[PDB]
Order: sequence, then structure tokens, then C-alpha cells
Amino acid sequence: SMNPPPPETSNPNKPKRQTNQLQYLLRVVLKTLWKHQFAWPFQQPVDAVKLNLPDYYKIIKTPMDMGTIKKRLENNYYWNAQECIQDFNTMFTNCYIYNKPGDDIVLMAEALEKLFLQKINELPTEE
Ligand SMILES: COc1ccc2c(c1)C(c1ccc(Cl)cc1)=N[C@@H](CC(=O)NCCCNC(=O)OC(C)(C)C)c1nnc(C)n1-2
Repeated sequence: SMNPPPPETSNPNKPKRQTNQLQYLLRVVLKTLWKHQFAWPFQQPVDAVKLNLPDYYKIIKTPMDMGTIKKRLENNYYWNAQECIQDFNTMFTNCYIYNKPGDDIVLMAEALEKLFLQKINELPTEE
């Protein structure tokens, strides 16, 4: 078990926007989660080699992480906010799929997801 290529963060063929909702996802949502004490496991793709998780990419076929989301937002990769919200939800779900209830990493994901939900509850109406 090598690592897979990371998710795409650059693709000139993909149409792009910078909507007020996407600006909120960067300035409020990503920034709030990134600074949290429990962000670090999520700030880059899972390194299955260094973590000795040879089954990780056997189980997880839609990897996602906040490093990827941060690059997507900074590079204006998205067309809409729903695409970015889906990336956050994929990241949390992958953690819950791979790990066991009550594991430390699951507790970390749950704490970040609570904050994520609190912030996207106030996603502004698209202008
Ligand atoms: C860069 O470091 C990363 C990156 C990603 C991680 C993890 C670590 C971390 C991470 C884990 C604990 C804490 Cl406190 C924080 C993180 N979790 C991985 C999944 C994983 O490694 N599972 C091994 C399970 C083996 N059990 C284990 O060793 O338990 C002991 C025996 C009590 C020590 C895992 N699953 N999803 C993610 C994200 N991650």
C-alpha cells in the first residue's frame, strides 16, 4: 500500500465561481475548523504509509481532507457551496466509516462536525 494520488485541486476545464456562499465557506467555516485543536489529522490527505494503515484506501474510495478543501477554496475550484459542503461531509463520513465509535479520531471529527454544522446553519442566502 502506496498512497493514492490526492484529490484534484486544479482543473482549468472545470467552470468556477466565487459566490458569497463560497466566500463564507472559506472565511468562516474553513478558518474556524482549521484553527481548532483537533484540526491537525484533517489538514492533509491521510498518509496511509506513514500512519501504517495499509487498508485505508481499500475501505475509503472517496478521500477528502481540509488541506484539499483549503486548496480548492483558495484556487476557486468550486462552482457552488453545495460542492464544498459535500467535501466536508465526505471527510467526516470517511472518518466514521474507517474508525470505531469513541476512538479519539472520531471524537475529534465529531467536535469539528459540530462546529461545521453551527457555521453552515448560517450560510448566507446567495447574492
Ligand atoms: C497525521 O496524523 C493523522 C492523520 C489522520 C488520522 C490520524 C492521524 C489518526 C489519529 C488517531 C488518534 C489521534 Cl488522537 C489523532 C489522529 N487516526 C487515523 C486512523 C488510525 O490511525 N487508526 C489506528 C488504529 C490503531 N489503534 C491505535 O493506535 O490505538 C492505540 C493502540 C490506543 C494507540 C485516521 N483516521 N482518519 C484520520 C483523519 N486519521
